Parts: sequence; structure tokens; C-alpha cells
Amino acid sequence: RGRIPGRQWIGKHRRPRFVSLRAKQNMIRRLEIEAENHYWLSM
Amino acid sequence: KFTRSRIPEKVFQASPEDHEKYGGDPQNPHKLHIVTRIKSTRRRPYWEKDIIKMLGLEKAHTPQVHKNIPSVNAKLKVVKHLIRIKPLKLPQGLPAEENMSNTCLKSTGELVVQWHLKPV
Amino acid sequence: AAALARLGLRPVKQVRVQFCPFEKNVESTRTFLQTVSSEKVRSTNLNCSVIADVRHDGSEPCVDVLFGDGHRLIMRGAHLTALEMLTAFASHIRAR
Amino acid sequence: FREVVETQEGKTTIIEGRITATPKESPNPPNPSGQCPICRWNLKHKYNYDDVLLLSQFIRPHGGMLPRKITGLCQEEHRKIEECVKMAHRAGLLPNHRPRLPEGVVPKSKPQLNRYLTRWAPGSVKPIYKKGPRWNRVRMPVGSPLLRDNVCYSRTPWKLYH
Amino acid sequence: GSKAVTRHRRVMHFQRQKLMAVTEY
Amino acid sequence: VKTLLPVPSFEDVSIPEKPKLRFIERAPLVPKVRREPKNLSDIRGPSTEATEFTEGNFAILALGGGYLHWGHFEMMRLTINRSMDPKNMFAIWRVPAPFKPITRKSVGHRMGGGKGAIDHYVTPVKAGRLVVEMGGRCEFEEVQGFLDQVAHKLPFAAKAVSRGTLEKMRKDQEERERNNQNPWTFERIATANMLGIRKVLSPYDLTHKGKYWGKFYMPKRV
Amino acid sequence: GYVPKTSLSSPPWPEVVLPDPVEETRHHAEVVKKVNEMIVTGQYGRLFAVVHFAS
Amino acid sequence: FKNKTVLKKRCKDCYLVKRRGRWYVYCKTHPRHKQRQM
RNA sequence: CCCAUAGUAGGCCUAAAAGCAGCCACCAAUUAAGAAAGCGUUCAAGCUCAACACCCACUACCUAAAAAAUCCCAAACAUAUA
RNA sequence: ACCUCGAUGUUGGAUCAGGACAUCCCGAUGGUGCAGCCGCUAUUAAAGGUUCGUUUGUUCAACGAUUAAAGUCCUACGUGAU
Ligand SMILES: [Mg+2]
Ligand SMILES: [Mg+2]
Ligand SMILES: [Mg+2]
Ligand SMILES: [Mg+2]
Ligand SMILES: [Mg+2]
Ligand SMILES: [Mg+2]
Ligand SMILES: [Mg+2]
Ligand SMILES: [Mg+2]
Ligand SMILES: [Mg+2]
Ligand SMILES: [Mg+2]
Ligand SMILES: [Mg+2]
Ligand SMILES: [Zn+2]
Repeated sequence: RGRIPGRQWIGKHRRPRFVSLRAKQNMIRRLEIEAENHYWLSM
Repeated sequence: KFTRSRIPEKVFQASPEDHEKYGGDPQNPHKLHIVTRIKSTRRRPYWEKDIIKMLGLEKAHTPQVHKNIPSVNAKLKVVKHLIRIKPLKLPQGLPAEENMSNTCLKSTGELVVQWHLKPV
Repeated sequence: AAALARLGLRPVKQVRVQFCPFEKNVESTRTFLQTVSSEKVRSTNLNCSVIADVRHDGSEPCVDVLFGDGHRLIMRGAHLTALEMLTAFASHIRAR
Repeated sequence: FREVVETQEGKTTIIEGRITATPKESPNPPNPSGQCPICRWNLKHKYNYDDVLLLSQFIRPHGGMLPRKITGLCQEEHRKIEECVKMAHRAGLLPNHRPRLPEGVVPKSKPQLNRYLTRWAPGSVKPIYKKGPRWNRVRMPVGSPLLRDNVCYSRTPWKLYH
Repeated sequence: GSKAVTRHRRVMHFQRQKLMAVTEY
Repeated sequence: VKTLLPVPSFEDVSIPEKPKLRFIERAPLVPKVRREPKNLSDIRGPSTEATEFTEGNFAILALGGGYLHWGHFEMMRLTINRSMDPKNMFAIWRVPAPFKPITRKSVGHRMGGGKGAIDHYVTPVKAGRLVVEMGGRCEFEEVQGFLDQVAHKLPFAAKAVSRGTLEKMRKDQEERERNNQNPWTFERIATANMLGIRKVLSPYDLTHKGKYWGKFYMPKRV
Repeated sequence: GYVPKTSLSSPPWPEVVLPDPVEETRHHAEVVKKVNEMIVTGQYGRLFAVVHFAS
Repeated sequence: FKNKTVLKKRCKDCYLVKRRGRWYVYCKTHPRHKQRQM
């Protein structure tokens, strides 16, 4: 019933994509790895 | 106007909390690093691709050792969002001339000088 | 206690209360007598009256009421509260 | 406890007020420093809606409940018991806690439809005919919003909308 | 292409939304 | 019995002349013969001027960007003049007269032929800028009431705050921003460039710290 | 520390205990000795193996 | 009844009730204050 | 959850506005009530609230939902251990 | 001007109907500046009708006679391999 306008990824009215838990855990672990890299690159 | 994003000097400053959290020490720092490309060069600017290609990190999950100088420090800070920085420690001494064909990199950056295939 | 005034108090004949001042379980009958002797519930009818009997050696808070149908209702408020006896009297005077 | 007794004898209704006996709390509380009856027994976020013994100690035999000044619960604990007791009378629990009525239980209309985790009233919700597209789908609620801080053992949050 | 300031809220990028969702209070 | 606290006496606040709001005209005294573009950077980001109080103790705090034309000013001044006490309350305008020109072409015209003609004039309003300021010898309930009555009518989000209320809201905001559990702040990731996020972000986000987006303001971003 | 037996107080899985480590090692020694005896006495036939050849 | 999103009491005898999934404002003194939640 | 007497029709164009048409001061009696804090009033009556008397739960996380044309769309599980 | 100039037939009317309410009605409610038949407001329900005619080239538009009505939109501004 609900119709999406032209292209659900580009344009104005688009289909919004949200975040779950796997993406959050991946971002957390990547930020931890990058903080470890920052710490090891501080000397 | 997306260009080259610079990083201030206040971010790369050691703190006692970070020393107690990890396994580092300010006095007598390490001399070699262990870089590991974990993110692709695609969807990244051209200068990042050039830095990755010049640092010798073509294939992914490939170890490589550089120096510990401000030049390589900046080269690693440029692509920190693409690779992984890990120090290199030596449990024993440096591999001599006779201990060349018998060596191993091991995990967690432990260049062992005597690697065997027998259990303890 | 406006429900007793909105309902009515005409068919009642004579009511009275009996309790002791020095007892610690006579506040219910006291506030019952206070609510039953207000302004609206007293001016809604002039053919009735109340009797305030206060004794010392009574040792019982009994309240006996009766209306014009020749019946009789006595309720001793030894353990009952005020709202309970109020709604009981209201139901008894509305049903008959 | 206290009950009312009315007797008829010679057109003289005798309304009495006899006070009966009632049990008390055990003389050995695990946490005497607690301020609530649930917190003094270490039952903080440790009970569910299936506990028919815990819910039967704060309600009335005719289906009613008890206020906070009588029991001793706070503000957030009294609402949890008020929600869990509504999920029991609908799932067939507590058969002896039915409301009194003259003679209305004569025409058995809808049969005993078994149900559990009932959050809202049956004969009141509207049937979902459109259900939305896909992303903004209208799911059916279940459980209770106040029973989310309980202890879990499935390594996943309590999914209340599915 | 839209401007930087509009009235229809304008949903942000996927990476920006992920960053705002992972860095909440 | 209950205690009886002394009422707050009002003896240091004197009402000046003309307690009602002044009249706001449409076009200024001199028309602008040079058509200016619609610069959208005048409402994006936090406000610089007209932030703190000056004379009164009550003002409407804006929580978003937008434009206000002659009709909005007329509605606001009429509501203030019809819902106040001239012997106990007085308000002073905080925003200047509208001067930003807006060019509009004819209805049903092809794309081209240069810009249109200047019709009305608006004024830029950023987030956190006090729209109107009102003082007097009254309390806090009635003024907050008839100020939120007008703030709900405004296009952008706005609330009726005072001095103590603004102090308390800033205190709880800084308390929430200094006591964060997760050690991943938006500022730390935006400034240090983590995970290559600077490709999809904006250079203005370094000063906004993820608290602004176009014209709105999210006070729960921290 | 005492908690009444409700619906969420006790875990759903049964509480599993561990035996004595000395008795467990003794039982393991007895089992491997019996296996060695059965191997040296010849009471097997048709055996299989998982050889990791050529990966 | 009148469809109203923001319900409020228009006088004194108006009492708020929660029935059939909607908040209704019943009143016996002034029947003109009957509101319905949409 | 209960509860409300009086110095008065406090001062004035309109016939009078007697507590809600405008002005500076908005008095004053017993415990305690405003020359008026919210409806019905040409000029009067009808109802509550603040204040005694009386007990004294939270006396309020502030506001943030919507309906077009072939027919709505996969199904399901809040409770055996990341 | 995003498939459509190696071809998407264009206004009505006859016939055929489908779906939707932002409902004219018969089904069911509450109020009224509802005294009773004449009206209005807000809700649920589509199982039907939506006339007989003139002239101007009409989907537009004009006038005579009824009941509860001569309702609206989409279906290639419905339907020319009828
Ligand atoms: Mg499409
Ligand atoms: Mg009076
Ligand atoms: Mg084209
Ligand atoms: Mg063509
Ligand atoms: Mg062809
Ligand atoms: Mg063809
Ligand atoms: Mg309808
Ligand atoms: Mg014809
Ligand atoms: Mg056509
Ligand atoms: Mg055809
Ligand atoms: Mg033909
Ligand atoms: Zn009313």
C-alpha cells in the first residue's frame, strides 16, 4: 500500500535506513582499535 | 570543500591512564611498528591510496615493519583509519647469522628467535 | 457527606447516638453525629429531630435509627468506620 | 482483618463489626534495611507475572487491590503489581478472585479462549487490517513496559513488539 | 540535490546516522 | 497549621515610559536597489549576539532557525499588547527590523531571465537567540504562560525561560555533558578524524559538536 | 542472600556441580589403563582415522 | 462529542474517563463540553 | 476527602452596573475568607477556590499519534546462559 | 523532459463497470442560538440510485417539472483490435 517515490536511496523523500546492534558493536570495536593505534602512535 | 583533514598535536599525547590500561611505557619506547591493512583503499581519497601503496601494504592482513620516526609516524597517522598499529617486542635477542632460517613472527608481535614444532 | 443531603431524610422519625468521651474508639460515632447534624441534611426536613446522649459508663458506641415504616436499625460503631455506617444508613433509607 | 455482619431478627437489622485474626511477616527478613516489602526480601527485579502467590498478598478476594499506604510499596513498585495482576485474571489465573454478581453468569457467549501475556483488554482493541508497508509495520504489543529491568538469561532484551 | 538548510528535516547520511546512534548519552 | 512565607516584594523594578511594544513596519525607510542572495549561513549554528538578558528577567529562548516577516511581528506585538498589564509589565524588542530582501518571480513563468522583484523582507534568527524580552513586577507563572502561548505559534521551536530557569538548564546540560559513560564523544571523533568520518561530515560540525543540523537544535545530543 | 522461589529467581538451567579433581584424575587413569589393556590384548577391528593430508 | 487532540476541562463538572481506548470528557451540568479523542 | 458570616448598593457619566466598564490609595471584626482567583448576571439571586476550624499517599515523568483510488501482506517466538 | 517522433490515437455521448469518502439518503448516536414537520455540528456503515429535456461544439456553462439524490476523485484527464 505504501509507495516509495523515485529511488529509495537518492532524492528528497527516501526510505530511511537505521542502525541495529551488529553495526554498533562493529563501530565500538573499530573505535577501540583506532584508540589503541593513537596510543601506540604517541611516542 | 573536502580536502586533507589535519590532526592537531593534542590528540597524540600519552597519559598515565592509557599506560595503565594498555602495555606501554613512556621511558625507553619501542623502535619498530607492525602495520596491518584492515580497510580497503577504495572509497578513500587518492592521497590515502598513494600512502598505502608507498608504505608497502598492497594485500590485506599482511604484516610490515617500519621505523619509529616522525615521518613514518605521520604516514601512519594519515591512514590510521585504514590500518592497525601494533608495537614489536623481542623476548630474547636479535636473530644472529645462524638464526636466520629458523625464525617466526608469532602472534601479538613476538619475534621469536627459536621456533620449533615440538610441544613443551 | 453530601450524599445524605442529596438523597433525602424525610421518612426518618428519630435518631440518636450514645458513646463515651474517655474512650479511644468513639471518633467514628462522633464524626457521624457531626455529619448527620450539618445544614443541608438538617434543613431538608423539619419533621425530624436528633438526640445527643453522652454517658460515661456506656462503653459502647451504639447508634439506633428508625424511620416511619415502623422498622428499627441499630448499628454499634465499635470497630466500623464512618463511611461504612454512612453508606449503610444511606442504602437502608433509600431501599425502604 | 475486619468484616461486617448484618443479621435480621424481629425487623431489627443488627449490623455488627467483628475483627478477626490475620497473619504477620516472618520474624527473619533477609534485608531488614529495605524500605519496601519487595526490597526487604531481595525480590527487586526478580519476580514475574506467573507468581500467583506474590500477587495474591496485595489484592482483594473480590478482585480489587490495596493502596500504597496499606501495603508499603513505593511509586514504581506499586504500578508493576497493578499491571501483573491484570495479566493473571485474563490468562485464567486466580479462579477464586472473581467479582460477585447476582445471576448474570447464565448465557455463556464466547468460549474460554486461552491466552497469556495479555496487556490490553480483548474486547476493545481494533483489528489491524492494513499492517503498514514493511519498515513501519504495526506490530502487536505484548508483555509490560515496566517489566524491562528484570534479570534475563537469554542474552537478548525482552522483545515486546513483534 | 538539496541545500544545506531545509524544512523537511532531511535524513542524514548512513555513516553520520550510525555515528550519531553509537555516540548517544 | 501551615507556615506563611513572605511574598516577594517588588520595589527595585520601576516601569519606564511606553510599556507596550513599538510598531514594526514592512519595508525600511530606504529600499535596497541591489538584490542580495538568500544566504543560508545567517541561521545555521548557534547565535552570537542577543544571547543574555539586558533589562527584563523573562525572555523567549529560541531552539531553531527561521525567518520572521511583517505578519509574524504584527501578530506578536498584538498578542503582547492584548495579553499584558500596562501598569505592571513592559517588554522591549530584542530582534531588529526585517531587512533581508527576498526576490520572487511571477507565477507560471519559465526558468530564466534573471532574478525577480523584491517583495517582503525577513530577519535572520539563530538558535539560542532571545526573540523578545519582558520584565516588570510580576511573578513567573502568568508571564511564562502568555510567552509559551506565543512561542507555540512561532514556526521554529521556542520556550519561555527566565534567569534562574536558564541557569538551571545550562547547569543540567553541562552536568550531562561532563558525566558521560561511553568514552566516544562526537567532538573527539570529529576533530581527530576517526574511521575516516570527515568524508561524510561537514567542516561546520567541528564547532557545532553534533548539536546542530541545518536549522534545528537537538538538546539531547550531548 | 536468601531469595524466595519465584519465576525469575532461579535460573532455568539446572545447577551443575563438578566432582573431585583427584577422583576424576583417578577415574581417567583407570579408563586409559583399561583402554591400553584392551588394545594390547587385541579386541578391536576395522578402524578409521582422520588424516589431514593435502589440507 | 467533538474530535479534540488536546483535551481539557471547560468548566467544573467535567470529569475525564478512559473508555474503549479513547479519553472522553463527560459532563452532566453542561452537556456542550463533550469531547472525543481522535 | 470539608467549606464559606458581616461594616455596604467602598467612591462616580449611563436609569443603576451591588465582586468581573475605567481610576492612585484596593480598608476593616471574632479563630477565618479577596472591596474579588474561575461559569451563569440591564441593576439583585445561583456555584466553586484561596484563609480558620479538620485530617493530612503519589498531589502530577510538560506538550511530542491521521485517513485515496485492483487486495493488507511472508510466517512465528518478552523466559537453557555473547 | 526520466522508456516513449522505425508511432503513447486527443473532448464527449451509447454499452460496461471496479475502488476510495472529503457521505444526499434510508442503519445506529451526542449537543444545539433543537418549542413540533423545516436546519447545523462530530462518529461507524458502500449492499443502490444518482432522472425526464432544450439550445449553444463540450468534459465547462445557461433554464422547466420530482423525490432521499440528479455527489466527488482515480481507473492511459477509464473504455475508438466496439
Ligand atoms: Mg518508484
Ligand atoms: Mg455572593
Ligand atoms: Mg527526454
Ligand atoms: Mg513521440
Ligand atoms: Mg515498434
Ligand atoms: Mg504500435
Ligand atoms: Mg466515515
Ligand atoms: Mg437528450
Ligand atoms: Mg481518455
Ligand atoms: Mg483499447
Ligand atoms: Mg474502428
Ligand atoms: Zn462541561
